[PDB]
Amino acid sequence: QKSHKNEKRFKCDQCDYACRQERHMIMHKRTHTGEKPYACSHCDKTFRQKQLLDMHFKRYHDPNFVPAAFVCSKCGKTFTRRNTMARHADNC
DNA sequence: ATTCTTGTTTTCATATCCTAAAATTAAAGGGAAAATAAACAATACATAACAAAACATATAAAAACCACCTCACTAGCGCCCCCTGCTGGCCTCTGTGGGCACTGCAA
Ligand SMILES: [Zn+2]
Ligand SMILES: [Zn+2]
Ligand SMILES: [Zn+2]
Repeated sequence: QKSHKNEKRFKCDQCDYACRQERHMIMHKRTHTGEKPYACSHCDKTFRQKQLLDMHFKRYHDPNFVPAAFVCSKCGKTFTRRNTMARHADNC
């Protein structure tokens, strides 16, 4: 098992992607064989993956969405994604 | 005158006594061979005395037998680690389970 320890332990039958964890195999499988049994309580949307889209539910319906400012350096403009702040800060 | 009894001496007679010669017979004397007895001497048997041998008692002299002591062996039970292996938690290092943020792709 030291061969399999901290490696791509679980192969996928349909495609050659591999993940270390089983949970990843169940989520990966649902994309190939569409089950999407997770459903926002306020809209029609049916989600494949777990509570990240339950976070969809939360935010799409909660007026307390509160987008984290995440202010940069001197210019100070706000962006919703970390990679954007790092790239624009490198030359700001 | 004649006849008849009775008493007393005489004398034969017949048994007895005495006497002496024979014969004889038993005593008695002597010669001699047995012969019992007796005096003395020798042998054998029995009794008594002396000396020695045999028997019985005491004593002690090795000596044998029995009982006690003692110096070991034989059992005995702890005693004390000691070593070795399993066992039952214990804990921490990998490793089993999972939530979730993150990204690359292609709309
Ligand atoms: Zn697959
Ligand atoms: Zn919703
Ligand atoms: Zn800036």
